[PDB]
Amino acid sequence: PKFIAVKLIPKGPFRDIPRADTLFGAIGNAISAIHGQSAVEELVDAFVGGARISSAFPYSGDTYYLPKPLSVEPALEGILTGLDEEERYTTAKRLRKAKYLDLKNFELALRLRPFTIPEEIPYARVDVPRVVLDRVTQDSSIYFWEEIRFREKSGVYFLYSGPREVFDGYIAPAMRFLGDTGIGGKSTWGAGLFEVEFHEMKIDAPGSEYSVTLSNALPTKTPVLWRLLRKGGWSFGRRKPRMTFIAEGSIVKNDPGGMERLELGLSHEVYVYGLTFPLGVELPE
Amino acid sequence: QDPMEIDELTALGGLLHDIGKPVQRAGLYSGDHSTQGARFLRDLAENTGRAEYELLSLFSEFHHKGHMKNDELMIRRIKELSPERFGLTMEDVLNALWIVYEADNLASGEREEGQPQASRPLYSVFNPGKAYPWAELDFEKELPVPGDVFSIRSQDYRELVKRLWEELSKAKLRSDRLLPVLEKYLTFVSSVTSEGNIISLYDHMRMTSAIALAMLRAGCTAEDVRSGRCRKEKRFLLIEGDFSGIQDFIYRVSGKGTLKYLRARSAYLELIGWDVVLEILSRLGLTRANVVFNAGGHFMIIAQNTPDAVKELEEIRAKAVEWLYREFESDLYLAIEWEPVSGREFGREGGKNLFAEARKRLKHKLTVRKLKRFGEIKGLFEHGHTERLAECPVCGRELPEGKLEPSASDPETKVCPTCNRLVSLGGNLPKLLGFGRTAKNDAGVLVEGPFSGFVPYLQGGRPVGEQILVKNTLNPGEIPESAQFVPYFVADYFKKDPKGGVATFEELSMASTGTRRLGVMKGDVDRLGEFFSSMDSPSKLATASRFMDYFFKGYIGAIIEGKFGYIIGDVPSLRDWPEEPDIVVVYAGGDDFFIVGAWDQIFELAFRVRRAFNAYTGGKLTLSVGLGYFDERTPIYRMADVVSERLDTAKDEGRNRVFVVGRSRPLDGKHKLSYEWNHYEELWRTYAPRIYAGNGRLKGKLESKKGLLWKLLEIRELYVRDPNDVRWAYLTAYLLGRHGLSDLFPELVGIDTKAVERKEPQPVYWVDGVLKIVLMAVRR
Amino acid sequence: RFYGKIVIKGKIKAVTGLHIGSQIDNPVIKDPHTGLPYIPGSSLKGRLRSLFEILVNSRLGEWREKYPSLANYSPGSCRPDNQENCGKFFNRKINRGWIHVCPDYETALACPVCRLFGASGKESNFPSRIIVRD
Ligand SMILES: [Zn+2]
Ligand SMILES: [Zn+2]
Repeated sequence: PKFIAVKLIPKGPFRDIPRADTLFGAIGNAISAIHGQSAVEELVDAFVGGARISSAFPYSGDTYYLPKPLSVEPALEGILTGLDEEERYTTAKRLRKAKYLDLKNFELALRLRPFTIPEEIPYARVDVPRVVLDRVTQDSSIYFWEEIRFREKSGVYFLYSGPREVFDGYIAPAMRFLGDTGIGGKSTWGAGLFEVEFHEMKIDAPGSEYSVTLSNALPTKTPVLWRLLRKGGWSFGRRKPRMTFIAEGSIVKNDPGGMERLELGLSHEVYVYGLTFPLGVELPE
Repeated sequence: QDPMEIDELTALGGLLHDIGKPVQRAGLYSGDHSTQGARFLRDLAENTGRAEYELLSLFSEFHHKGHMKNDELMIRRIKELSPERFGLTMEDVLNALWIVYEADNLASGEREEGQPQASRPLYSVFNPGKAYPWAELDFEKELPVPGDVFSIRSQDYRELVKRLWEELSKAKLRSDRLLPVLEKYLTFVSSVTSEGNIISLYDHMRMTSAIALAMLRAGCTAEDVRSGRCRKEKRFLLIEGDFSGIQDFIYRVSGKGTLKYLRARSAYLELIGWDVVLEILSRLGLTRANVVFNAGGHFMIIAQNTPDAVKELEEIRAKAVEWLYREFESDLYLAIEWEPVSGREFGREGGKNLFAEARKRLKHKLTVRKLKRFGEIKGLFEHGHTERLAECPVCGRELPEGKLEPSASDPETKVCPTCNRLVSLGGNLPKLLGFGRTAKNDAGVLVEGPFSGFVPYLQGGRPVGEQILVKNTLNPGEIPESAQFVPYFVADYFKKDPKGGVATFEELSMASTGTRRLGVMKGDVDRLGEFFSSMDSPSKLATASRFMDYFFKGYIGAIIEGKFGYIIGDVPSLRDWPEEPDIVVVYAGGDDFFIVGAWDQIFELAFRVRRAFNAYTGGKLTLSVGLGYFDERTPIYRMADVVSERLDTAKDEGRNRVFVVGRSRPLDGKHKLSYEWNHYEELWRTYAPRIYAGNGRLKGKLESKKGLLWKLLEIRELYVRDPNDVRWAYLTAYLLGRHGLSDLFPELVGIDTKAVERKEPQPVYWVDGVLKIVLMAVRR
Repeated sequence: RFYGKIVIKGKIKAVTGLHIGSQIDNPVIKDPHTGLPYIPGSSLKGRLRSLFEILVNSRLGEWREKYPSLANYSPGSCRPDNQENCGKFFNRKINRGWIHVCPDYETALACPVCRLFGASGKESNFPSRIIVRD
């Protein structure tokens, strides 16, 4: 359907490409700073009974990328029946270990029709060494640090499916606050800062029972095909426990996900996002 | 007298039903291979040894249709023997002669070769036009290279029977004790003397005894062999297991955690796999001949298809997954499937490879199971938030707080229990002959698997356990008789420190010529899944997966020790090859190998291995290798992450190509970062002996030109900003001009019309990989 | 608690030739894609913190009244005795060097260095107030 694409245009490096739960954490910290704690209680109720966001995905000059569905691994041989058998093998494993697809090839994978992978990835994970100096006797003691560096026009976007009144009051003021603070990572070195633009993107998805998630979900029942993403977090200097999420591109059958509340012994409850973002998919046989 | 049971007779009878071939190959008895092998075993009963060899001669005497179409001569032969001496019934011993006879056909296509070739050798499984000489399987004194000599003189065949005569005399008559005897001596012996036979005799007997044991466990009798319902009914069952998440299991650990510790996470992954393989074999009642291969977390077992076996396999898979989830939280997972097959499913029928069709059905069930990673848990997505959960600093385990012991090295750090067990293993590895598999609640259990616990069998200690896993040898020594000898191989080369242990990342970053950097190589064998799908019979899969495993388990350690240099010739080197290289082999599976060490010897080992891999095969299989050069005090999950991103960069392009050094390139799509193997050795024979003399020293009259060779890479970066000869063609002629040396690199000054006509890059673009390696070696 | 963000934008001019270095034998830090150099946010924040900690090390007696957390510090480093925070200004040891980092929220709230640049601490933290972009 029609989604709102929040385009995040980088001012520097990112620590990571932010998952859906560290965007909802960053949005939730932005609302209590701007409005207060009573507006976070309404932000959560608008996503429980309503709107849903996704993980962050890369783009490269108006070429939006989307995760590869997990439906195309069982039936990969069935997709490539019309191909020369001397090169079906190298085409298969190159297509299988790919991570992202653009909008032309993401639509063709939901209907189990043939497709191609991108040739270039719009970012690189870079190992930058830093140093720690003694103030008096300047002894160098290095450590190693990871960053995501983007190309000249590339960046990060995420999707939003919900009512316009909630987007105009909660998500749109949060992304102007989060442009000046960070979006996860060493934000004191200028990492995570970005300029925000708003667009509209359309995905042509088939109608079925089975659907792929474009976000981490924390499923309420057993999924159909999935990839376990095991992450925790950190909330105001308190360590969050590692929860078993589902990855982007995993396949559920009528599963909303569910928003987990962790006591965490903090002034206020900590909600971890965990909700689906379904687009219909055709499974193999 | 001796009480002998029926499955000991079928598993051993199929294991030596073709002992008359090597004996028949020699001229000692001058008779039919069954006639010679019957008299070879009856003469072995007469000599000091067991009484059962008179009973086991029957399998070698009557194992063809021309020998078994009597049905009256068979019975009166058993009456001259006595199964009552061994507790066997008349009906029990007659069944096993038909089980072994029928399994000898499912082992390989039943094609009659009429007169056997006087002495044709074993042709190579990789390149079937070439052939192997007969040699001892020892992993010293020779690399098996398929050559051009196509006939075996009948002298070493007579020396084969002599050396096999006393090895069978000393070993006790059980299944686990005859398999290492027959593997050392009958590996490079062809089974059927013909042209283009690529089945080894050991793997043909190992798979007859596998199928015959799996037929008796299922319960097919003698009249089910004469009639059908053994080849028309699903009786067998291919088990296949696979470990998912190995590179995330070994190579996750932090800046804490030594190489000594990182090397023992690989020894512990090998023991988790053997704990699941040996548990299936014990509960289903099978022997180790059933295990088709076990290489790098991927095993295959030929077993029976009974409702009692499916009930056991469903519980072994269950109990192994609830152990792995509790111990390693969703970082390592074992996927076990089983596809029921039949006798027609082995071999070829109707011009179709029905065995590879039955394996693509099985490989598809592994792929679906890997997309459901812990579905058999029932609490996998349910959450429990008991407080005080702390985290290990070495690996990323999340424990309950309080279960973190103080470590051995630094008592200020608090680590998990299984990183205290694996640092004591890392000090005990240089004096370690193997592991004893015993109960988990036992004294001295140092590491535990999902089913059994393992005690380290030290260099000068006594072994304890119901079955011992002996490392890198096919000789059982100083173990008890009933200790169930399981031999396993591992690539275990490591540079030793002034102590006896494993050298650190400091001592490998030292002793490298030039700069001090750590070299990390990672590679695999390309299109290897296609090559295993060419196999018709399961005896061809037995040969193809075992010669493939011995290059990386057994013959990669001799490549490091400077052996086999006549076949390898001259490779790109920076120094003369030492007697004890500072090279640490971390992991080396069927088609994978991760090796760390000094960067100038990681570089030379990359070409020494590929040039020897080319000789081991017939040129039909190749190697992609990614190379890396790192700071020492870099976390090992990050060294492994970069070279894994370089090994697949060198794989999607042309797949027979090495990734030597980092490279800046243009974005025009005609420029690939990674050299072909024949390309980079040609640039080394061309460009390197002009400017470089070895051992960190430049060539004579090119001393004090250290600044000269960085200019040629500054000229080379003008090509990267903009190709099509903006400025670089005459600036090369200017800097070669003002120094008086123009024999240095004549291909760089004038534009190559041969390069423009094929849209390939200029010869100034490919000289980055030859200069930048020499600039690091002559840094200081 | 939040009120706004004072943003300072300016041009940094290299009057003499600049080196930062990443490890031509000593290459400066560059972008991985375009190949251009820059100045990291870590180098500029870490130099401004280092220059200002030596400024505060010289004025611990005169700034006790304005910044009450500087009464707990004597000028010097804890390097002559391999011991954590006890009296000296350069109290925190990271790996091999000694840095002023306040150990709590309530102490870093009244330090001139750590209310601005931040503090790690144990059982509590103090995040920075400045962001030094690349
Ligand atoms: Zn640990
Ligand atoms: Zn302070």
